[PDB]
Amino acid sequence: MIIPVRCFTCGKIVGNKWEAYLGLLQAEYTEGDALDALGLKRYCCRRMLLAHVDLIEKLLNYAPLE
Amino acid sequence: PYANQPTVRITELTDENVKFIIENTDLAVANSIRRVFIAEVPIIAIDWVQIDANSSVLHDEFIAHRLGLIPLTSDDIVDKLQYSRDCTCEEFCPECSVEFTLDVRCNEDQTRHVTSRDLISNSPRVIPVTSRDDILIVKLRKGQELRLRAYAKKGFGKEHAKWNPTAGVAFEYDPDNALRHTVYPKPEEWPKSEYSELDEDESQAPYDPNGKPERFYYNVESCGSLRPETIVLSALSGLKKKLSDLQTQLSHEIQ
Amino acid sequence: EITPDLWQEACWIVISSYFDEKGLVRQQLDSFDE
Amino acid sequence: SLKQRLKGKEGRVRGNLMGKRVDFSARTVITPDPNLSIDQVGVPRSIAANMTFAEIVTPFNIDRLQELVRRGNSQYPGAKYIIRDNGDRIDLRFHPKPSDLHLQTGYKVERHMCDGDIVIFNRQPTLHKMSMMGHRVRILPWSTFRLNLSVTTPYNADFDGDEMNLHLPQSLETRAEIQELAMVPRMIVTPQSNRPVMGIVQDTLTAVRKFTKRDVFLERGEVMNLLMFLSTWDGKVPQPAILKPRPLWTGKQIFSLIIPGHINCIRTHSTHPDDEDSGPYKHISPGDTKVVVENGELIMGILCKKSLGTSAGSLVHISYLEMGHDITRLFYSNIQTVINNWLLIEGHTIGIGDSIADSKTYQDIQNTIKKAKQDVIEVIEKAHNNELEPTPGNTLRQTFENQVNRILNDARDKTGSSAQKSLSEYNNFKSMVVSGAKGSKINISQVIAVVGQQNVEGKRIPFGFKHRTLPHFIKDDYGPESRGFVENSYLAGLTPTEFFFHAMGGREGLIDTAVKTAETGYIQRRLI
Amino acid sequence: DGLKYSLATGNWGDQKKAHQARAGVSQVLNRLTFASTLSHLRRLNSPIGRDGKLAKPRQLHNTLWGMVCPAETPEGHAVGLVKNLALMAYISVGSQPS
Amino acid sequence: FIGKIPIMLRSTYCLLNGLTDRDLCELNECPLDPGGYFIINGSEKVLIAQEKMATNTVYVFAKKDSKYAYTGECRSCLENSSRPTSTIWVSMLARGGQ
Amino acid sequence: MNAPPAFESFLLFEGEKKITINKDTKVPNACLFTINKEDHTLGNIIKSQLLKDPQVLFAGYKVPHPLEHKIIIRVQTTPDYSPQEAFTNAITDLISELSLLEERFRVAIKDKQEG
Amino acid sequence: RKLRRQMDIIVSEVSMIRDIREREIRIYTDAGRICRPLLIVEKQKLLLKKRHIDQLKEREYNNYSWQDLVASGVVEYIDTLEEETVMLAMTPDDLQEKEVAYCSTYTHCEIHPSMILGVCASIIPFPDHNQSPRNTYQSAMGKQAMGVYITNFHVRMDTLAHVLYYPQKPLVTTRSMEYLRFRELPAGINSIVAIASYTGYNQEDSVIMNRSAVDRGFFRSVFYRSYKEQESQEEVFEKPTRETCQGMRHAIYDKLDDDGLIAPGVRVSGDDVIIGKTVTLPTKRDCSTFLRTSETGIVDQVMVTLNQEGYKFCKIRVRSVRIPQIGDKFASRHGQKGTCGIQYRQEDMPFTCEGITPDIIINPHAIPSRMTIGHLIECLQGKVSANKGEIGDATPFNDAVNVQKISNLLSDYGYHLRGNEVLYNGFTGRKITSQIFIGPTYYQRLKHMVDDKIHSRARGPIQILNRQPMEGRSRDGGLRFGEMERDCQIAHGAAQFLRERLFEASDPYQVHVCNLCGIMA
Amino acid sequence: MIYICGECHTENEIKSRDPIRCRECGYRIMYKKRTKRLVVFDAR
Amino acid sequence: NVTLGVPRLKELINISKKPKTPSLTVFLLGQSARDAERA
RNA sequence: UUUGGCAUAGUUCC
Ligand SMILES: [Mg+2]
Ligand SMILES: [Zn+2]
Ligand SMILES: [Zn+2]
Ligand SMILES: [Zn+2]
Ligand SMILES: [Zn+2]
Repeated sequence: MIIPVRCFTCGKIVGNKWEAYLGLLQAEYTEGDALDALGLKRYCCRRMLLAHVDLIEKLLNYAPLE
Repeated sequence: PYANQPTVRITELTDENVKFIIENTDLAVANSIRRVFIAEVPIIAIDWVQIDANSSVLHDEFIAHRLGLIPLTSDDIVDKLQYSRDCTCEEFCPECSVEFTLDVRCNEDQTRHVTSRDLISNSPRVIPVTSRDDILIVKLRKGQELRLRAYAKKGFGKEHAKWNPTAGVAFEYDPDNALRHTVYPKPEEWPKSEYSELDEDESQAPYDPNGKPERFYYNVESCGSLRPETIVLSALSGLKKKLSDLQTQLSHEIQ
Repeated sequence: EITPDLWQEACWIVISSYFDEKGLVRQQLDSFDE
Repeated sequence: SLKQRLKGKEGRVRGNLMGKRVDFSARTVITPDPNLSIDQVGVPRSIAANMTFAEIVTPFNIDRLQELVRRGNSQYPGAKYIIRDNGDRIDLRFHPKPSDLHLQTGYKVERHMCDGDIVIFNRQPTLHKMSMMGHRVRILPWSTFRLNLSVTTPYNADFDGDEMNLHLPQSLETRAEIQELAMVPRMIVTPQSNRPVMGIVQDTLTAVRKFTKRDVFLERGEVMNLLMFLSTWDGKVPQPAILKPRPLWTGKQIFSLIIPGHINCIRTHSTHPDDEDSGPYKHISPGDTKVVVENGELIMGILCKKSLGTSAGSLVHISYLEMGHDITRLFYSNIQTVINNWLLIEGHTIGIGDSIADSKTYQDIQNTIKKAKQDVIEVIEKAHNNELEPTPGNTLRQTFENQVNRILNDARDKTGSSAQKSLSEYNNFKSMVVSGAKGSKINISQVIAVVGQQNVEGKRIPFGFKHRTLPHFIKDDYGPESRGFVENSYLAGLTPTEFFFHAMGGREGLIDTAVKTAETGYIQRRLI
Repeated sequence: DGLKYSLATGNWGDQKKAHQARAGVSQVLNRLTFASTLSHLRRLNSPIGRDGKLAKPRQLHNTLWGMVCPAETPEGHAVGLVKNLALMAYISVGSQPS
Repeated sequence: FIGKIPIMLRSTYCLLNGLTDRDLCELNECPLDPGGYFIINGSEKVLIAQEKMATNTVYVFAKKDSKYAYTGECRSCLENSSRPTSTIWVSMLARGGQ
Repeated sequence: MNAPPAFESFLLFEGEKKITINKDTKVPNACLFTINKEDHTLGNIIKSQLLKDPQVLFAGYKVPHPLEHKIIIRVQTTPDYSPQEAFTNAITDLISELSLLEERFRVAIKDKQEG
Repeated sequence: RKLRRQMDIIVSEVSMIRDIREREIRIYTDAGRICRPLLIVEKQKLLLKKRHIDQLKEREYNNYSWQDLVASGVVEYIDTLEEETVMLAMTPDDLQEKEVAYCSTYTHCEIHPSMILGVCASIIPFPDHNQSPRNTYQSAMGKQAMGVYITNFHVRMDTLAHVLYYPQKPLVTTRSMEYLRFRELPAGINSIVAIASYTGYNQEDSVIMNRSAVDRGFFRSVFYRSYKEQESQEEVFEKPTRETCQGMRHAIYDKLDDDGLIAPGVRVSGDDVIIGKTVTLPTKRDCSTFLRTSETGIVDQVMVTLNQEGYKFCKIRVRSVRIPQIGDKFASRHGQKGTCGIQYRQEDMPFTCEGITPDIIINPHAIPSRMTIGHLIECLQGKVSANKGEIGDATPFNDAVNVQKISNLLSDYGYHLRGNEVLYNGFTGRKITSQIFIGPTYYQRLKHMVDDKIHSRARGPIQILNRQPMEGRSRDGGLRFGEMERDCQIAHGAAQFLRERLFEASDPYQVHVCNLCGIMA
Repeated sequence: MIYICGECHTENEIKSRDPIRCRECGYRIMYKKRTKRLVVFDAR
Repeated sequence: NVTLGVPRLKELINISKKPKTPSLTVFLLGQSARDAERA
């Protein structure tokens, strides 16, 4: 839905890295290099960014009730 | 029948990381300190949310749960505060909590990111760690609105994991398997530890029957709330107060 | 003009084109339309 | 019509007289709890606060019952009703007047279920009498029916979404009946086959073998812990076997403390050869088989499914027949707790390293498979040249199929034997197979070497299309691959035709499972 | 009313004669997950009695290669009688042979 | 006017046929929704494909212990006009005559 | 629904005593200590410190159920020495070790930064 | 065949069969025949060429598509009984090539042999390393996992709906999931699973879950339920009053507004009144609707409208967040189902050298008898992918993915090649003697929770015709004491318990009878 | 009592015994407005 | 080649005069038992 | 502090 604030396994904060990760990918980076640059060191933290599916972008399409 | 004489050496010390080596200590003491890092170090975190208006695409419990996990800098005032169950106030007073306020509305044609930058506290020393990017809370369309009031109590990681002050506590003893505490079916497939003191050909240290685990290696990484030296000191003082209160109660019971 | 040992991408290009053209519930829609 | 009302199931007689819905019943999910006794069940606080038992007021308990009534229906250790001698009911769910709270002997107070209450626990279907046994209530925080693990075998219950039923007897007479007749420790040995109906199940069983190996030497602190988990322990730490240069105990030296009384038994490990009993070293047993228990001490041997299991004459069976239910219950509980807390030191796992073989073994398996395929080809050539001679009592097709299936079975068995004998002493498949916990040598063979032939209705895969199995084969192809002999193991993976043939093979098992159940139930009902 | 009733209840026939009418058509769409929705929308059915002990039509015939999934089937009283289309399978719509 | 016929979603005669994802989002319809179901009294109905034996073909079977040895049936239908089926059998009596 | 609140794992309620002392009647000079609202974090240190004492013959601990917060410690000591004295000495030695460790860690921090 | 391939006179849907032996030609234009596309092999070379592949891979802004591929005579539709006169090849570049001659007259070729699997079985990774019953079980359990089921769930008043907080796409995915859109609406979370026997609470298909991970949002979801009521005397939506209405209960009417409907955002506990409706008894009768017992949800949305006829209509939705307890049911993508056994905090779970405690611990005894090796291979491939940065490919029949290649790839990141890792005990801090197999596997949270299954009864409501307890957990009914159970009690011999269960616990009664005629008097 | 229209998003007063119609847009689906009562969420 | 298991149990419990696979094991007396000729 | 029933479909567990 929206990127979680903490990494489930260890608790490192990954909730401030999604925009930077997407920007690095758009700037012609591989996913491994982007994750290395963002400081995500262990695979528990890396999977939080690798496997994330951002549905709030789709949810923002529909108009609000008011 | 007496105590040990532990010694320390700090290999690396940065703003989010402390690596040190404890020596001449028992494995039980080292592991108890390791456990106290995670669980029983008091931290300030949001524990009471009242949502005035939420027209966003996430429900109120979702937003409150996200708010709870934003770390607040409790470097110096975590000792001054009192537990809300231990305070003389009715519900909340400045001596036992910190109040936050969020009020964001979107009136533009571009999606707006509500971040932890928008959380405003009354006390200037308890602010989100991304306020000297930002922790995203929710995204708003045009016309959507969010507004709430939140209170930041004091607690430790045994109660909830939002008061856990650490990110990953690496603990390791006897990097070369001289004590044979773990037995490798094939010793040469296993990568050498970072602290190994062996050559490129030998895989395991020779057996040491008359040895006990000493020289524990730590690496305490902080999640931004406390700084990684006060995490260690508060654990040594925090464990020491548990033992002292046990001794007081035993003395009453014996007499 | 053969496609040798490059087949593991050609077959999936073909399958992707199939599912872009038709979809997954084409049977119900086509039957009701007819 | 009235005949329809009385006719069959859901009809009056057979649906409301021979079986009917009852009060004081609960049903929720069951989850494991190795810290309970054999005859205990964990109950959530909600169910206990909802179910009540009527206790008669006497001078021995009038104060306690009055305090329960004072607590009332709100607080869990409370009560719901007060029943007068005349029979008129007094409510306690709301706020009552202080006059009705008066208690005198001869009254009845319907208190909430508490610890130590006796209940009957059941899992449907109820096949044998070991499916409805009496348990003792213990109240635990969360909301599932915690029950021990050795009691899994009587119920045939695993903890994947299962549920079980709770029935609470309401009178002292029926409570004493259930206590003296249907309690779990009293049903350890079944009268169906005079064997113990419950035994160690697969996790204490995969670990007691490792505990009882010769190599296990225990430090002083580990012995302290393990003895701390022993409920039937005298209080004296036995002399260590190895006394110098460092005091070391042994796994057998502590299982001896677990074993009760003075039990004499002689079993045999599952890897005991056929020469030790004959040649020399009969009583020395180089591989540490030939379990011997003298005077309640494990002198020698490795404990496995054949010693602690649910077979006749096992160690648990001897313990029952010699000491009684009250001591066999403690036997089970102590074995489980001690072995689990030791397993917290040794650990257990299963992985790809445990499912991978050696290059020489792979070469052997591939050679055997190629030889078998060549032999099948030769048999087919001889049959085509009409040189095959029929076996008496069999048709030409029957004898050809028998020869082909025999060759393929020999190939599969030889590859399986190679895979077995190429294992290691640290392999976790071997750990879980030798100890009898879960698995079999055929499963190890299918994982490592060869999945084997797939059969439909007892015959090879039939010709679904016109004279061929699939559109990928020529017509009239009787090779091993055409009719569904999977040459690959599960680790290497199956080619698409073998995948489809394997699915066809597994469909038969699913169908038989879904079919046999109703007929078995009907047969049992007719016999009853 | 006829079309609405037959689609609403699933008894394929007239309301007066819902005895021999074959029930089980027109089920209510599953919405637990997207995979549930798709596998519901691509589903077959064999009208053989679910209590029939003879289980030859319940087996996996050789001719289901690429037409019907070899794995996806319910378990219980309808094992092998409810099936699902393969991924690339198509069903003809019909024409006239003029 | 002779009545109202239910319409299958996303079909050629629905209001969502051919619309783009932006229009679907405007109508509060999920662009990922596959369609292919009816809306009857609010609920969503799905027709289940029903297997049947092929028509207009001659099949020769045999019965276990019946009077005839071999049978042959031709389930006959006319271009989906009417008269659904008419299964004519051409049997052959067994050799166990008394 | 039946979820206990999180604070019940470390908060003594109205009536509960922190530690209760009971004797063991099976063996002379044995004693059992029951501690409420504690876990391995304290049990392990106290056991490992009791084992260092040369006049302690037995020293163990166990948690009877992971869902119920309570620690049981059993210690048996040689005559002319009591398990209560052994327990109190163990706690005192642990406190001394922790204080020394904290002092040395603080001086090590001071040496590391600005030094 | 030439005319059908040109698509000139005979539509591509028509099938043609020649029975060479029996001298018959059969042509079908019927509706209902099931067919699948196949590639065409002319002599020994596919008619599909690199020019076709390039024109397809430029599919955008080129109006070249599957129809233009079919019209070129490259692919073809083959129904079931035309497949009996065709020779197929599973893989072109492997079966068309020169070998020891098996068949040199191939007539078609398979696009990819993994297109024989359905929608629900296309999500299993490495299905060719599994067992067929396990694949069937996963096909069953894939329809019960909880994830976002549709993107517009906020305007749907569905009777029951379940949506996960933070779904993730698999780190080990099949190539054919892009067509099922499992990347866009997934259902599950990648969890660090360790296969070990830790404290005995995962025995017999149970799961140990990290409680600290759960506190951070791991496998949390919402539950939406909708209630409806229309005012079909004169039923009216109105707020009842205690001392003016005939029918009444022990519930609270103070939540309602003036018209008798709860406004959204109002927390309602079990056994409350949502919609207040009253019938004018010819002086008012209460027919209010009540929450299903013990929900404790918050009103989410209220919709007021008119039905077909013209009566006022209302649908009210209630939400309740479901935090994974110790009774909830979880399953992976390999037919391994289990319920949570107990939850440990982070300080108690075993840890690696780097402080990585597992999210889930599963018993090692589940593997040897079930033979789900796809589970282990998925774990290994996920451990490689989370470090490398790519997303692993687990399409069934590959020949370019081996356990050896995966292990070699994993050994280059500092880990043991076969996946094991030295863990430390949580309570004591000591190394565990046996190394544990740990890695990121993709788990699912099934629909079956414990809060929707717990049920108890003690003297509740009673049926009308038989005066026996009701049936149904929603109606506070009892548990049936069937004939098998009474036979078991007969075998036990507990005559008094059996009589209590069949008479006293159920309906008791008294009658009078005449001593002369056996007829009730 | 104020209901928000589901199409034009305009709130309008509607009392009991009144057809549920929307002014200036002619719609027939109306949604209740969020309550003014305050509810407290733990941030867990 | 006979019937075993559930069908056999069904037949033995509800005895029918027409079993599915009736059989009749026969033992020979003298030299017919050993020599294949009289066998 | 009072009690609707019939049918069909799907699912869980042996
Ligand atoms: Mg089960
Ligand atoms: Zn992490
Ligand atoms: Zn205060
Ligand atoms: Zn009379
Ligand atoms: Zn409007």
